[PDB]
Amino acid sequence: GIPAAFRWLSNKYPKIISPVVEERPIVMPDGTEIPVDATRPNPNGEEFDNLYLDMNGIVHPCSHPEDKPAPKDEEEMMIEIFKYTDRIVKMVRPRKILMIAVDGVAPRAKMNQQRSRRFRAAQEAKEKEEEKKKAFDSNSITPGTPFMDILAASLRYWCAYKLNTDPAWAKLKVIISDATVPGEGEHKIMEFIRSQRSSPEHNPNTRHVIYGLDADLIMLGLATHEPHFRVLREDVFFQEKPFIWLHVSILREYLAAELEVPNLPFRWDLERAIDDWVFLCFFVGNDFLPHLPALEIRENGIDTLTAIWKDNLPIMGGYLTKDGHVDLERAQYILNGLAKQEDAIFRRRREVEERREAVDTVRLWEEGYADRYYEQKFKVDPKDIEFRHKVGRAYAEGLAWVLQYYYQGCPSWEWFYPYHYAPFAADFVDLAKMEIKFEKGRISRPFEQLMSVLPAASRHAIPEVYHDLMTDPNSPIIDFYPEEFEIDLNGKKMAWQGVALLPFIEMPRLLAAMKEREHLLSEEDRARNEPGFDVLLISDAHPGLYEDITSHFYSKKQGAPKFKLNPRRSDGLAGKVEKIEGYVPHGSLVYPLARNSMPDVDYDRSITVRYIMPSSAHQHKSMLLRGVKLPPPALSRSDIEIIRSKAKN
Ligand SMILES: [Mg+2]
Ligand SMILES: [Mg+2]
Repeated sequence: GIPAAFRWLSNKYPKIISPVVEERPIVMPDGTEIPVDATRPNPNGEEFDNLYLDMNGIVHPCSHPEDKPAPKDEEEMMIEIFKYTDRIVKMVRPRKILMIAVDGVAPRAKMNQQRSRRFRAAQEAKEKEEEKKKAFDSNSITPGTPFMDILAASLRYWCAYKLNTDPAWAKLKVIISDATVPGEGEHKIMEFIRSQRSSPEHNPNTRHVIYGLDADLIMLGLATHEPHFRVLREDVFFQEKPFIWLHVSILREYLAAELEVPNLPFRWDLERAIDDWVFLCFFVGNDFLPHLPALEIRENGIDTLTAIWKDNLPIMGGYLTKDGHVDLERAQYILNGLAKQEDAIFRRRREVEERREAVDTVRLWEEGYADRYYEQKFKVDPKDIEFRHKVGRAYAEGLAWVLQYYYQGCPSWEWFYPYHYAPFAADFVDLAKMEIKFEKGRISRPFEQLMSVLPAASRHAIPEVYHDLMTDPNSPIIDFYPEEFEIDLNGKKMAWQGVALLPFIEMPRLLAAMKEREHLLSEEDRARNEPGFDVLLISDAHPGLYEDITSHFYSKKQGAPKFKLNPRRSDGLAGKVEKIEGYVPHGSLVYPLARNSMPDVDYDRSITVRYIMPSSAHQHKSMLLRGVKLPPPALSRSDIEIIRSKAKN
């Protein structure tokens, strides 16, 4: 999540946005809506092969809508989720692949972010009920909760149902990675794209679409280096219910003109430049690192960085980034160049705030702000300078972590930046002497992840055997679950902005307390605490791939219960599939919810198998694959010269 990053990019680079042409259903005089024929050519001018759904962006608006009355129970929420997701698929009309990615158990660095936004939701709910002196807890949208089990069963039904009914899903391969499969929803998509890209049969001109509002999807869309890539998102700025595209192909054109440097001692490569730009944007903040005090998106902090990056690029000897790895020796140039401007940036910020008028105790525009900053925000010794360097090394370690996470997959499931504030650029010293080594670490179980991201007010979603650890004042880990906590606005104006001063979980303590109680879990709960897997769903009308899996798995002359996919028989899908035990195909598709508001299908035309992404030793390369054909340029010489003339300022 990068707040204000979208409002910034769309203002600076306007041509990356275009409206989504959505065909609407015809409504009968009797009221019956006639569904949209999604087999007809896509009215957006192009045909999209793959559509990836960051699914939690659909679950949140349909469960706690801010604009309409909230649904009456979970079943009506699933119905809205069906209607919303169907509307999206009727818009994109994917022709080959459709991935449903629900947030699974995430790395420790993301869990601390999830812990923050979930602790705040509990306090907002308490403060909005004390002002009124059981609703749906938004924190149920968390991996491993009872709510996610309802959602998993509902998406399995709805996909099989659409494979049966909608004639535009015949050749469509549906991949469902539910909340029992570890991995952040954005990065389960990102890892699937990397796996297909490394396939020898892969189409270099695949048209990708990813859905979600998380600004991380823009960065990841750039990190794939698949040119034919769009981001589908709701027109959040609709004040004066539609959707908009964000053309990563066009954003690449804007970054081409924004970053091009004449006369370099080394070869200029737009692909390697985009990587450095993505790396540079980590400094303005995201889910894993705080923004540096000098860098704010609303202050053109990205422009400050790209300026310093262009000034140092000839003398660096090369780029900052190569395929997800950082040359910290070169990154030293960037931070040295920002430290020289920190003093002046804070002053320019105060001069703006003084003209906006015509309490702050740090006073970044006054001499000695660094001693006040660590004294009041980090709440440490201002005289301890080595501590400041440590925070710098911690932040630099985090930059290397996020870059590998985005480009090659999570390098450490246990690492996390252990401070609530960022250091100054002046505090990054001797970065060339760092030797960063990441251990993959231990992935959390669903219940452990729950205890790591939920507050005590949401313990309903947690097995009762653990509740005493969150509420008993004599609990050995009660210091992890405060009922009240301070939120530092840090100069910002709104309450959703700012830092939540929550203690960081010492994970060995939490795991030790949960192990002492695990033998009391029910047999159904022990099974819920185990990792699931991805599944592929196709219809019996999918050419080749359906005939293949019925032969290997469900014929009379069955062979191995797992075989690799040939991308010529499947519609370009690479990887292995495994037979699901206890599953007989073509039975009766039964609607899982109680009120039977969706039909049972007596003969299920769909078939479900376990899907296994390909895993190659060849890393994800930041390059244009052989055989790619770039889209015709969207920017004009007028466009380019405007971006260049402004970039010189
Ligand atoms: Mg994210
Ligand atoms: Mg997410």
